[PDB]
Amino acid sequence: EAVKKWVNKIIEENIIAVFAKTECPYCIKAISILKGYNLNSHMHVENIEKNPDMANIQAYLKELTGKSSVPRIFINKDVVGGCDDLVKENDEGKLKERLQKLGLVN
Ligand SMILES: [Cs+]
Ligand SMILES: [Cs+]
Ligand SMILES: [Cs+]
Ligand SMILES: [Cs+]
Ligand SMILES: [Cs+]
Ligand SMILES: [Cs+]
Ligand SMILES: [Cs+]
Repeated sequence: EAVKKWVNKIIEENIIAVFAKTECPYCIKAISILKGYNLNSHMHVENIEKNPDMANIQAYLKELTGKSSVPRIFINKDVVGGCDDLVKENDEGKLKERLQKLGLVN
């Protein structure tokens, strides 16, 4: 219960929520893509490796998204997925549409 409530708070209190780990190139790439949209004011990055309950967190993220791997990316509580998913959305215009509907980009 405690771990799920903690993850839920991160997802629900930040429009852009990224679960990451230490020295994680696709985490770094995904976060940098998001910051390139000037999203930092509404972003939260949680390093779940530096956490005693990493496995519980990962299992819950898999229950929510289908994968336990990081990065795990949510936008307004909707599942984006990993960095490859973000790259697909970015390249195909979906990421910008998402952010426009939230008022985060013009
Ligand atoms: Cs920037
Ligand atoms: Cs951009
Ligand atoms: Cs931030
Ligand atoms: Cs532990
Ligand atoms: Cs939503
Ligand atoms: Cs783009
Ligand atoms: Cs706005």
